[PDB]
Amino acid sequence: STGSATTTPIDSLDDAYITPVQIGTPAQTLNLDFDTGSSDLWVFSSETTASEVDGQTIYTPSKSTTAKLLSGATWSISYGDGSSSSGDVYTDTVSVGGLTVTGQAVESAKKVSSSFTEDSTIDGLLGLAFSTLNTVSPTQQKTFFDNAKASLDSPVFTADLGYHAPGTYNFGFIDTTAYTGSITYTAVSTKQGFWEWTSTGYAVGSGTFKSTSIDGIADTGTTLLYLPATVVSAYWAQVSGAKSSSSVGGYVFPCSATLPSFTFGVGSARIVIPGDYIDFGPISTGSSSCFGGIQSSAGIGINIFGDVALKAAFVVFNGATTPTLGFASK
Repeated sequence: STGSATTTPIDSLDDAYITPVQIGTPAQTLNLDFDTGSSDLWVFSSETTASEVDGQTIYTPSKSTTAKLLSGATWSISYGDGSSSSGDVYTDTVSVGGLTVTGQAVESAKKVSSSFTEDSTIDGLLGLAFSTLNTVSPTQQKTFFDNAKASLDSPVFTADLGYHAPGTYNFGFIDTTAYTGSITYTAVSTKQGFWEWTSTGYAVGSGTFKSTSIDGIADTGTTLLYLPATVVSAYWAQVSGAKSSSSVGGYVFPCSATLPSFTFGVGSARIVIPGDYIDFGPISTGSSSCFGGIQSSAGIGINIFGDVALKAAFVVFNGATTPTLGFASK
């Protein structure tokens, strides 16, 4: 089997991408944030505290003839940005782009943190990291991909995120018309539960490529590119007037600037992020200070190849017995 679904930016900045997901019988379609940095499929629901729902579409398990409460199971998650959610668990039928999994754990939120309530466009998350990170207790549950992978034509999914435009998540096949050149594959460590890999270095604009190992994670659920402070300083030094602002929370730059590109290495291959992809717009409405799309990871503990980087590539998440990642230009 295969599946193919369009993923759409939630706003004009590509802050996140939403993909429609069918849950239950009859289907209830919710728009979920596919997140290769986490491993829970959780949704706003009829059980979510009413004051914490503000415009999201909810899953109502009592209206699904295939829903079954997973007795005794609870979940609770905290994300790298400080947000969180928790609740109970059903199993139900879940379909993405024509690919159907029966008995998928659907984690129904009883509580969500304010950042989720305040984003009416995201009805939940669909985790695509390794199932070892799934938070369901006392019996950990499998991700949608893990449940589907034996049925897929090939045990892969691909992320083809758009810049200011829709893109595609495919399951079970590699669309050879969706990228240019060849896909360069690179090793993955699953020791932390992430799609963790080592970039071979970087360049700023038309500058020389610096060969240096940068360990980080491919994370569709993180908006920006978080890299070591040395690399980030080298980038922003090429933008007149850019500076790190402690009060704003990162590098800002004059909105009048033209940003240079940023290149990252995948083996001997090179992925070029155009400068425009690094512009996240005014820090507040009407400001002439703009927020940068490349930021320091120093306060995180891990480098994160988020959407800024991934949207410049066609990305293969190869879930073979020994997983690997593939990157192509497009």
